[PDB]
Amino acid sequence: GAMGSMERASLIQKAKLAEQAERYEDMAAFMKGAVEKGEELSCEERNLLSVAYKNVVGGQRAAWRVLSSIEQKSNEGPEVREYREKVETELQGVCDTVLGLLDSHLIKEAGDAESRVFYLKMKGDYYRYLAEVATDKKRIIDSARSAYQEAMDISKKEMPPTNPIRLGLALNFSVFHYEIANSPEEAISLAKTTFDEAMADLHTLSEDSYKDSTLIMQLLRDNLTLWT
Amino acid sequence: GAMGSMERASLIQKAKLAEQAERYEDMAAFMKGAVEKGEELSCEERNLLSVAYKNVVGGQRAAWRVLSSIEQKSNEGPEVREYREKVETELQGVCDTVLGLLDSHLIKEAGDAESRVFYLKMKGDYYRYLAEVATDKKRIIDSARSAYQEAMDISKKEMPPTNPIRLGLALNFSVFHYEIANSPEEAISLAKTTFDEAMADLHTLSEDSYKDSTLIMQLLRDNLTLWT
Amino acid sequence: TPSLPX
Amino acid sequence: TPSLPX
Ligand SMILES: *N1CCC[C@H]1C(c1ccccc1)c1ccccc1
Ligand SMILES: *N1CCC[C@H]1C(c1ccccc1)c1ccccc1
Ligand SMILES: [Cl-]
Ligand SMILES: [Cl-]
Ligand SMILES: [Mg+2]
Ligand SMILES: [Mg+2]
Ligand code: NA
Ligand code: NA
Ligand code: NA
Ligand code: NA
Ligand code: NA
Ligand code: NA
Ligand code: NA
Ligand code: NA
Repeated sequence: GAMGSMERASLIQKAKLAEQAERYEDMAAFMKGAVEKGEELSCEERNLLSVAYKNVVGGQRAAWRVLSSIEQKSNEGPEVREYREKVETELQGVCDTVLGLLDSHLIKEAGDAESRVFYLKMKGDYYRYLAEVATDKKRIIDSARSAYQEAMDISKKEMPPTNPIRLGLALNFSVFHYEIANSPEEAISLAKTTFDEAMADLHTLSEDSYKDSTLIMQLLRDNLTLWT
Repeated sequence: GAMGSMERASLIQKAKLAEQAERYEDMAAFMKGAVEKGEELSCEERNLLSVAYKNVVGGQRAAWRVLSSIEQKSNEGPEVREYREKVETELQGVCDTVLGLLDSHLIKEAGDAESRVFYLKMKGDYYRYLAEVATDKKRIIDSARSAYQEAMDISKKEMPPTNPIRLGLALNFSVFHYEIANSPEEAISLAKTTFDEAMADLHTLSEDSYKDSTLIMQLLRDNLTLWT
Repeated sequence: TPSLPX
Repeated sequence: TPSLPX
């Protein structure tokens, strides 16, 4: 694409600069260019990819929620609907872009459990964002579920219960159950079992790993408190 | 442009929606479309134009400052300079866009003191932002000064000393003196005389106007405290 | 519900 | 120095 002439290392370097400047659209374009070099991503590079697109779609989703709320209140001219549709289409485009990167060809080249779970968790997230605005909706929801489920199966087989990627996967799959699948009891069960199994494995961890895991465990507990 | 097919009223309506969604790039594009309909802007519409582009360039300037600081620390490969230049060019492009709207043809059609001072203050601001990154620099600085000065001359002739537009003009012209023109004593004098002349005119104001004026007066005082 | 930031 | 917001 437009990053095709820039060195892989320079794209990564500029993605890190863009993050420091809170220029997340730039950051995402740089990381897209880096992915499209065809090489697998390191752990740090996977995090950069995730941070970049998470922040881009996060702004879009928050905008979409504001406009949809106005649109709904208006139903109790076409401008509100039109502009909501404009944001929604740009949001779907970014989701399609990320899902395209995962399908071409990050996932199929990810053989290590940590990278494969990482990308499958991302796939579930971005189908979940598509589901938030969908009204093919059932197929989109099942795509999110299938991606999360494959990631869960690998993570439970290959990674300790305190692993941050596994914990973050479980947190977001539980949110999917609660917010998308209308399965609040499944969400609660998943978050509780995840929290309890990580608690029992904390004793194996260094101080630094302890901090990483307990941070995510607290977010699991926060949601359980909200849900119960 | 790309907004040429949308009604003026719809552009204004969507600019207000974009502000609520904190989508300031959209907001600016909508207000650009509205300006390019050729009609003069109301007071509320002038504020929408200002809010939109202020937020867009504000993000660019903050990004530019982050990258320039890194670039400077690096001087004690080309990626840092390149990316700083990328942001700087996009920043200059938005400044050129706003200045083009003012020159074509907002300023020449502004006959009322409040609208004319408003646009000339904007002209000074956006030349000031160009000066922040300039290394024609003297001509850019004098363009900012000339625009601010014409606005000052009109505001002192046509508007009470508590008028928010006049106060905001004086605040930003004083910042220009301190940060751009290397004239800290002129900045301090201007802010002090502005504060004192507004204080003496507060007794004429309603409760609501009192609040508007004293809010800006407090920012004048904040800068004087920083400067002394 | 809040999801996993970053 | 802080300028006039908005
Ligand atoms: N957000 C910042 C770092 C990556 C990302 C999540 C995450 C991504 C993919 C799979 C699981 C989690 C994360 C990872 C570790 C710690 C906090 C957040
Ligand atoms: N930022 C929000 C409203 C307009 C703008 C400034 C301002 C613009 C142009 C000339 C003078 C001031 C403003 C105006 C009134 C109150 C606060 C800020
Ligand atoms: Cl629209
Ligand atoms: Cl660049
Ligand atoms: Mg129950
Ligand atoms: Mg002195
Ligand atoms: Na290369
Ligand atoms: Na309308
Ligand atoms: Na749609
Ligand atoms: Na393992
Ligand atoms: Na019309
Ligand atoms: Na380099
Ligand atoms: Na330049
Ligand atoms: Na007057």
